Amino acid sequence: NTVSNKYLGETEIQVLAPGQSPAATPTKADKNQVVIDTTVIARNTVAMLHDV
Amino acid sequence: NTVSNKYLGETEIQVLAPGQSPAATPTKADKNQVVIDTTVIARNTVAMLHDV
Amino acid sequence: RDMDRIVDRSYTLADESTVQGFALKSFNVPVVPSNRFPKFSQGAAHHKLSNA
Repeated sequence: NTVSNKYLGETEIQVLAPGQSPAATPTKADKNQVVIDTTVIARNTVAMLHDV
Repeated sequence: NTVSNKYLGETEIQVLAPGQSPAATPTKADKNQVVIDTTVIARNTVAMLHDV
Repeated sequence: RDMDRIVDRSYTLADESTVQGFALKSFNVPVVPSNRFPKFSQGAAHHKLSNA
């Protein structure tokens, strides 16, 4: 009934002093989805006598 | 004296609910005609003596 | 790139297919587009690997 996918990015960079042991930088993520719930029809009936 | 041509309309569409059984839509028609009722003549007379 | 001297073929200094960098014919040297130049950040921290 639906479809989805994900995005991610941005690992970062930082300076390193000798023996600094610097903290990490996060990478976020997100998703996008689509839904299907509607239909369309064309009926257009035809009579019998008018057909002959 | 006449001949005719016929045309067909266009169908339009509508949304369907589950189990709706939607009412249909018409497609009109029309005709065109041409009548032929007149003639055109050109006439000239020349006498024999004036021809000689 | 947009100037008429480069674009018009009649001028002696004209180059075709000028999308990936072109040869400037006044002195015949190559010019290449580069996406990355420094951008001033209005008093942000000093750029990495920079020391007093």
